[PDB]
Amino acid sequence: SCNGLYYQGSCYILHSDYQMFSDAAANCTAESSTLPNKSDVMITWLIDYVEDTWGSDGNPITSDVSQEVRKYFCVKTM
Amino acid sequence: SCNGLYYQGSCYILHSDYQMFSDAAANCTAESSTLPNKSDVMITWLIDYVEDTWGSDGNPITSDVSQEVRKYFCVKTM
Amino acid sequence: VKLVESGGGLVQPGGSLTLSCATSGFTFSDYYIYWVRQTPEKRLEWVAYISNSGGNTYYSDAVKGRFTISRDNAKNTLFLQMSRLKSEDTAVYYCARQWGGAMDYWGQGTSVTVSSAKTTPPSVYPLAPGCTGSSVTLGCLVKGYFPESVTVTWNSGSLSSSVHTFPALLQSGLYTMSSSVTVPSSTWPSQTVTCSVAHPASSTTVDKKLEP
Amino acid sequence: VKLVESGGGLVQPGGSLTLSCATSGFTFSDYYIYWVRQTPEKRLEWVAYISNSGGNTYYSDAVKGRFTISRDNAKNTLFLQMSRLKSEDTAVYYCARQWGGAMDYWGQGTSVTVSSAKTTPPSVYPLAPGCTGSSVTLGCLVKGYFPESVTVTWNSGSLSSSVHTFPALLQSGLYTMSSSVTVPSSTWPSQTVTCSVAHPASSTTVDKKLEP
Amino acid sequence: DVVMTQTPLSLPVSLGDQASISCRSSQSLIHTNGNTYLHWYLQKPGQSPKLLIYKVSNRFSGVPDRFSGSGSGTDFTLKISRVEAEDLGVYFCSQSTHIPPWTFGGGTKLEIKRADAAPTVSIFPTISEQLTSGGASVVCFLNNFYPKDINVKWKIDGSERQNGVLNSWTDQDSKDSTYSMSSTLTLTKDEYERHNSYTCEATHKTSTSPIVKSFNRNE
Amino acid sequence: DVVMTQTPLSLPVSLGDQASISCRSSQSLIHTNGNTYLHWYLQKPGQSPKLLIYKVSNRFSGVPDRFSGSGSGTDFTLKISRVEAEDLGVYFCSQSTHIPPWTFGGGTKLEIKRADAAPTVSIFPTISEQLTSGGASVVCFLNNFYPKDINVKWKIDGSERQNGVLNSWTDQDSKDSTYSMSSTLTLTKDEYERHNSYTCEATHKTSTSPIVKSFNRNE
Ligand SMILES: [Zn+2]
Ligand SMILES: [Zn+2]
Ligand SMILES: [Zn+2]
Ligand SMILES: [Zn+2]
Ligand SMILES: [Zn+2]
Ligand SMILES: [Zn+2]
Ligand SMILES: [Zn+2]
Ligand SMILES: [Zn+2]
Repeated sequence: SCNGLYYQGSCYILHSDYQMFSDAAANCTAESSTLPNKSDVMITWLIDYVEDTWGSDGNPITSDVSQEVRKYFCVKTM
Repeated sequence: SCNGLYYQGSCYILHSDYQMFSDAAANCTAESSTLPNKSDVMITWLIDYVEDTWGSDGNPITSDVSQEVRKYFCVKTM
Repeated sequence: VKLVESGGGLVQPGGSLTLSCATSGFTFSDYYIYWVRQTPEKRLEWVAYISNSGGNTYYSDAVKGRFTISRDNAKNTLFLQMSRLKSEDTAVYYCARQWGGAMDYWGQGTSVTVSSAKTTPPSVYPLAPGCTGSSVTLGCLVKGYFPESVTVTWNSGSLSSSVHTFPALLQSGLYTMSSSVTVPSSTWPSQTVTCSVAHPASSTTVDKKLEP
Repeated sequence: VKLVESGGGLVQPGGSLTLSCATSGFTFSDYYIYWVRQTPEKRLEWVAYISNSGGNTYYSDAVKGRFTISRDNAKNTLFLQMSRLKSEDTAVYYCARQWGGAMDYWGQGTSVTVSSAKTTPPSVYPLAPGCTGSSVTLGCLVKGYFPESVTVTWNSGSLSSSVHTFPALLQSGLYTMSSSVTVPSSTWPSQTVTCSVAHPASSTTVDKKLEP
Repeated sequence: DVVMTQTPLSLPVSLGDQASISCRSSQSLIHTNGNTYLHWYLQKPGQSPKLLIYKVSNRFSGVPDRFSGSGSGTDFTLKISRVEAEDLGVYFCSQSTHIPPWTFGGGTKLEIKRADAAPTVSIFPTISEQLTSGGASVVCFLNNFYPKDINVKWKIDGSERQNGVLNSWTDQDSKDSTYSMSSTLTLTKDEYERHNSYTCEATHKTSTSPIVKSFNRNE
Repeated sequence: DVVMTQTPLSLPVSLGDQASISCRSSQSLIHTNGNTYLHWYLQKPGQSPKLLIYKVSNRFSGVPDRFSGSGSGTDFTLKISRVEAEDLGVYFCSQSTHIPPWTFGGGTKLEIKRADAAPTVSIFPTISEQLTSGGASVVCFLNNFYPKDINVKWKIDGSERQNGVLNSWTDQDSKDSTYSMSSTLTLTKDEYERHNSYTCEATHKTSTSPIVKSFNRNE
């Protein structure tokens, strides 16, 4: 029933609307969700999907970029 | 156990290596897989993931573009 | 790195206007850009913000639904389409490139003025003391003109003189300014002091001679 | 739309060379580009292909592991780094833009020659009939020279003459060509016919007079 | 809606002295990414703003060592170790942590500190050219004073009038670093001719005695 | 490894006549995307190739209506409804369906068809300047013939010699549309002086009789 990426009991929903960090983080928060945790997803198959989308630390998952827009995943436990 | 997108008994594996159409299609074929079917994925949540990757009809999932490289998903039934 | 605004001018309330911002010296489509305005109070107020591709736009509450920020990445030019202009929109408008979380390079600005006032020439009144000291200060009052930019040039018999130009004040839809000249007491009234007041917008030049 | 190749020249076997392809009139980083070579047999042979970003490269089997195709999108220039050059790599090298599944615009080309042969001046031999007709055909044999480009210019006593220039043939590492001139029988041997053979690469000009 | 509050509004400094400008935000400017997005700009007269310091304490290209930013959370400071002539103008702090909107501090005008100077005060009766067309503007020039803070009172027959008073101040004088102001009292011809004595009165920190310039219509 | 085979190699056409060039691939050029990636190029003398027709039948910009492409699968055709002077040069077909590699046909040279012309044949003994340095090049010019196809035989004392024969052909003459060739027989001085009679013999469709040019060393 996870319409997105399923990993270790969590469900990652792709939001393809480009948003600034605050707006993305607030969007997930309202959906009872968080942004992805960089260290959780970095050494998994999820990295190919989540790369250069907003992490919970405020940066794109891998110069200053806090004023730019990125896509984002909302993460919610099952 | 689907390390990718799971939809209606199929598993869509993201290949983030940009490839020409033939090389991508042959890559999936060797992995007992097909490229995504445009009409199957177009009206689903998969569209946000598969957009502008290789379809089984030879075009990016939505000028000539047969000489360009795109990323691609390999689709395999469970 | 250069950014050049243009299109600024005088418009009536409810009017429309498009400002441009031509850029040079960097790859334009790689950068997010702001419009920032500077009010008559000389405060800085953010107006709008656009992404590098132009897919994302943001507006301050005060211009929301009236202004449109757009870009043409082929022409390296940023735009600000202004409609339903109010007097509150009167400002110098700056385009500013985003870098490092800040606005790193700004243009020289373009000036916008929203007003229903009609082009009016100044009345010029000579200010002379009634009926003492090493020097004498004289004036010319420049009253009820529109739009701004008048130039008061003083002719005296003396090289040693100081001129004070007092910034215009908006009074009853129209501007009023003053200018003073201070000269030695041995050169006025003994020699002629005049103020020449030029108002380019009305094509008028008025000379007043200062009489005791 | 323009594409200009450069860097072509003469190199020894095992040598290295870098060709460039400067572009104009279109957004360079939006287009995939090929290198295509034209052999001495005048056949077209694809060499390499690069994506718009440069993240993908493809090579023909014959240059695989020897040639490197790269690009600089800031400079609108395409490159072909050639190492371990063989005589088989001797060709005119074209850069060609991809559009519509085809190669839509090509440069004028740059010429590459791989050879261990040393710069050698031609021997010039006058060709005259042994010991008849309205006209007489005469020749000059230009033998054992390197590199190519010689120019045979004929001086005769007559304005009406036809000159045939025969393409060079590679014989024992060196080129041999011929040139014929046909003139009326009333102008030779009665007037002087000479062939002037200039070989720029050896800084040599040899005149042969045609004697019966 | 992050309010940036800058103090002071004007900072009088002499050349070679150190200066410090305060900027305070309504909420913390620490970004979840560890950085703090507070920036300092300088606007010189007749020029657009230029970036001086980004993210609290980073000097932008070409910005000299004498400028240093500091602070954290809600309280920030711009220090100028030794003030030079080219530093004069208006400094603006800005925040880009809580966005939109991007917000700017009101500004701090760096100004030249000089010796005190009492204003040269001149009063002028309405010209007959104005009077005969039904207006009466009485003008008072207050020239070359320091510091900027001055009070001007208009007295008609000894009593203060606040009706129809307009005041215009110059920016700091480039020749001597003083200030000047113009004060106009606008009355009608009829109301002007109902009174006799007109006075502009200036109180300044230079004297405990007000500077008085008057004229009598019957003199 | 898709082999493109073009026929004919040379196509003799007169001005105003229709021309048709064949191009055949080793496997089908239909792309899974419905399109067929066969293309036609024109190379004019001293010029680079230019695109004429892309994807079987699409004329590129500036390409006139008289050029039409057609075909499907493995068999393709370029038609020129009426041949003009500016059309002369080499046409190349190309495939981009099965890639890499991108492959080109060998080419078809469009040429001017004129009346038949027997070659003007001249033979030249070795110059003494060559002889005295130990070489003997015997040369035979065959000038202004049509058509291109000719046979040249070297006879020494009546017998054919294939040793050390080099032949060079001109491209089509721009003045009269003919062809010319040079044939050189290279012997050593010693071997040259061992024989008496030297003959270059040309057989051409213009005559059933060969054109014979000889010289005798003792004449
Ligand atoms: Zn959502
Ligand atoms: Zn795979
Ligand atoms: Zn916030
Ligand atoms: Zn002054
Ligand atoms: Zn009264
Ligand atoms: Zn294939
Ligand atoms: Zn000819
Ligand atoms: Zn023999």
